[PDB]
Amino acid sequence: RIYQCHFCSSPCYPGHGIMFVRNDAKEFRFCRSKCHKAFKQRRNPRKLKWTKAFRKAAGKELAVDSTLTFAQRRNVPVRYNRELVATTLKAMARIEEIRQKRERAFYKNRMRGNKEKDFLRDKKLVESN
Amino acid sequence: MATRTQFENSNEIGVFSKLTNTYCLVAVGGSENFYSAFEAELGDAIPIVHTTIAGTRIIGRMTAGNRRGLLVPTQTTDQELQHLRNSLPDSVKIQRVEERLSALGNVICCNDYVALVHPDIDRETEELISDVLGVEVFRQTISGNILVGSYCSLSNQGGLVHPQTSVQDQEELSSLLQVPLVAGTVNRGSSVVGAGMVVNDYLAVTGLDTTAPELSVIESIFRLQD
Amino acid sequence: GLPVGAIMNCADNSGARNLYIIAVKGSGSRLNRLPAASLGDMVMATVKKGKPELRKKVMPAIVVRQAKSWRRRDGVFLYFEDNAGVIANPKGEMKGSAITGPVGKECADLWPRVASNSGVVV
Amino acid sequence: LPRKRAASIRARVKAFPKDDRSKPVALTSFLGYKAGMTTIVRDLDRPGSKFHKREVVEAVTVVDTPPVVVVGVVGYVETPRGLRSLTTVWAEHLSDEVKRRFYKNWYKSKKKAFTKYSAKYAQDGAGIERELARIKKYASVVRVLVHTQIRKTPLAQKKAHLAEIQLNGGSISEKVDWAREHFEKTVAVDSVFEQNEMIDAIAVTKGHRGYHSRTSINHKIYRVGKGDDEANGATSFDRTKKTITPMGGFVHYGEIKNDFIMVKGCIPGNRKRIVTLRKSLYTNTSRKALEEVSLKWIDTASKFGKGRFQTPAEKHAFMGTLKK
RNA sequence: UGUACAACGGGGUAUUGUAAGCAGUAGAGUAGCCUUGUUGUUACGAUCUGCUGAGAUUAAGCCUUUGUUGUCUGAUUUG
RNA sequence: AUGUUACCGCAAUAGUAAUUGAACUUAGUACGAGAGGAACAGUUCAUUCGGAUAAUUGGUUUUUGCGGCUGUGCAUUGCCGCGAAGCUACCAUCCGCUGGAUUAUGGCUGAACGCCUCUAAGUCAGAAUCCAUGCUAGAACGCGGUGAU
Ligand SMILES: [Zn+2]
Repeated sequence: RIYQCHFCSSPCYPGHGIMFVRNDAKEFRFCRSKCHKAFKQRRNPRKLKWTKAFRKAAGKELAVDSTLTFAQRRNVPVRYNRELVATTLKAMARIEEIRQKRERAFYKNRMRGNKEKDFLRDKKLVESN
Repeated sequence: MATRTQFENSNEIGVFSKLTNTYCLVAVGGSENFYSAFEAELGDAIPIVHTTIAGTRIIGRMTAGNRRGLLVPTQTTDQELQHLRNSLPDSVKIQRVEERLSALGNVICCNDYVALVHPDIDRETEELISDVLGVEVFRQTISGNILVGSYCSLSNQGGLVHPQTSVQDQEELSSLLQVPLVAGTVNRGSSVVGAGMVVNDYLAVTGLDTTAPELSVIESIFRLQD
Repeated sequence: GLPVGAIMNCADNSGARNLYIIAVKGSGSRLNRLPAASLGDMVMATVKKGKPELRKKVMPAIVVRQAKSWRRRDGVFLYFEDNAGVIANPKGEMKGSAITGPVGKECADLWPRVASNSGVVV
Repeated sequence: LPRKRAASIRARVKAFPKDDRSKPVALTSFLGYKAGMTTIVRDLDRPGSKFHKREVVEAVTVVDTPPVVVVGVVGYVETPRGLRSLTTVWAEHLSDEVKRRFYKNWYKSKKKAFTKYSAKYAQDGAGIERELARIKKYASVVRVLVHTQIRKTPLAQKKAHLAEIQLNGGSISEKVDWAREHFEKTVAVDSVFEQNEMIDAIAVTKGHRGYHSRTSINHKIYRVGKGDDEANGATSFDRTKKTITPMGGFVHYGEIKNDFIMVKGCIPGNRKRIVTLRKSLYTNTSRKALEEVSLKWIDTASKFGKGRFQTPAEKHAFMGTLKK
């Protein structure tokens, strides 16, 4: 079972990271001791630029996609269907492709506007003289 | 009908086992003597399921359910959870509970109609009990004890409480239950009656050290003889 | 995580505040080492503050919170917020009716009665 | 024991397992090169243990397995003074790795190693076939001469290693004929070793004290991984298409594009080291021997730092796009 | 005189945590200017935001290299 | 050093062989009126020892790797944030409870002597004793096979 890092949002694995449990039984997994010591100092990941609290709070990547509707922890279990398994495998591969495509094309929106503002700003370095 | 049973040189029964009308949950640890003991009792009528809950032999305190539903905590792994879903039929509902505490057999005691809960449970689990189990929910302490399952054993036959329960408290609580109550000892003086024994509407299973007066109490209030 | 001479919390509702361990039951014998308690360990512990009836008397107590990161069998390193123990008999039958705070999974697997009085497991 | 250093860095096999002549003719050991260590998730199937049907995480050691090739045989006859080889038999075409092994100054030698031996197949084989029939006739026990495909390995030494292997199949004549067909051809461990095999490891440990021959026994093989598999790091649970190679590769070693053996526990010696994998000297039946393990997940992250991904596709999927 | 070696270069992996510099109305406020404001705006303004998981390290005992470039030799001993 | 050289080996010989406990089951049975309660096997962990090991956990030296601090030429690694690599650690992990013949000693059944007895027949345990097996080293003046000259 893959969990996220509490401080990175990075996938936590067996053997990887430290868990802290408060008195209210809330488990917090950290992928590394940088995350763990950052939590020890009571720091905000919204302050640290590299972690995904800042990046999903900032708008570098898209954060809501219609591809995200498929990944969710389900508390009611489903009986075993072998025939749904390969369809879910194809779904995971295809949806990860579509997510990377939408993320790259979302970054493709960012780089075009600097051309426009560089045009508008190098007009200011010409038209004054 | 009351059968003394032992698990790994321990008289505790509801710790390692979970008994409803329609199924039984057993641990995988130690030996198949305790499982064959229930096979002698229950047999082919209801499915008896070996399980762990987040890698535990302790499952009756971890789980709280009726004939219609079964509630499992957050830490239940989905391999175990899929094995429980493939194990138990469509008539039994299974759902993980996202809440602070994990132990459910201490915190929720129920039958097919009425559940007593931890009076300081969150409201979401108080929703989910009456949703899945289809039972009536009451915030209540048995003699001021906030763990309601280990200190009070329930079925649709009747109920059994620990001996520190006042008779005023027994009537106060049996008005909510509409099934009778007896202050009872189990396993030679152990007040923990919910983990010391399990019961459903045709069977009560307890430890070896549950004495014959205690067995007469259980056989009377849960009507083990027809 | 706790050697001999360690103050730990009291998570049952008996009335003690803190439990001071003076001996560890079932520890090895090596020169200059300390008998170290951990999760799922019954040790002799004395009550420092609380009711004086529980004070000035040692009691056996099982540790439910450790706060030092151990290696569980499934891959995880994890530790509680603090150190905590609950006092009981040598038979493992609890004194407290309800044990507050999170109780360790190995400790509740070890003792059936502690799990019978456990409210919060992990 | 007095701690004097090892004689050769390739440690000697002083004892081999017992000859069963009712089994087909097959090897008894192997020489590989240890790449490194990682961590494996699997389920424990041990009734009597509380950890039965429970996820365990286990340290393993992986040895790179290039396919080994047979170039000769050696028959030993019994004397009242001990074992003695009456002769050794070579094949004709031997690599520059092996001809390098005989030489100290290969870079400036005229490379004259087995020239006139190649004239012994210029004939019909009369002396050679006389010797094969002699080892059929005499020489009760048979050892084969094998060397590794060290050019298929990230080792900087182009000089491969030669070793003897006692051949515990049946029929000395069929043994030497088996080796006769297997001259200059290859043998993989898949025909020799298998899954769940309790093996012993013979290796020279890490010098710094150290550099001593050590035989650590009873290690269950966990994966006989094939070189052509791109799902080397995969399981029926771990459906990623990934190799056994770590993220960034094995530290100070390189990679494994070859076959490999992932075996339980630890092992004497370091990385880049020649290690003999021998099958057990007896049929262990301890239930630690009989266990048919079933893996779940393979760590393939970086040990060059605190790793946080398994595949780089996972890395790009989490981190998204970059400025570069 | 070769999948040869080596100096670079490149790619991979990991470390640290947004480089320098540009822009601002974002900035607690102080003066300044009138068009005395229903954000009127111009100067100082620790800092903040976007360019920017950016910038820096990366084997000295990490891995790889269809790219470049140079290289290949003397002294002693034996039948 | 034994014409040389190189590899693969053999083995005269030297040493070396893991301590202690409890968890299921055999069991709530044999047994015992009960009280209570076995053991041989078959599984599971612990202690201790020995040997390895860095995947991970933790410590540690050389870091002068990244970012940052405090100054007056300096801070005995100036400090700190976050980290490598190596060494090391039941602080982390893995593997190793090798088999027979025996001495003293403790016994059984059991006559010789109608009681009696470890002995006369036979036999159980038990020393660092002896052998086997495995491991480590290899006669530097032990040996063999094989290459080219
Ligand atoms: Zn993290």
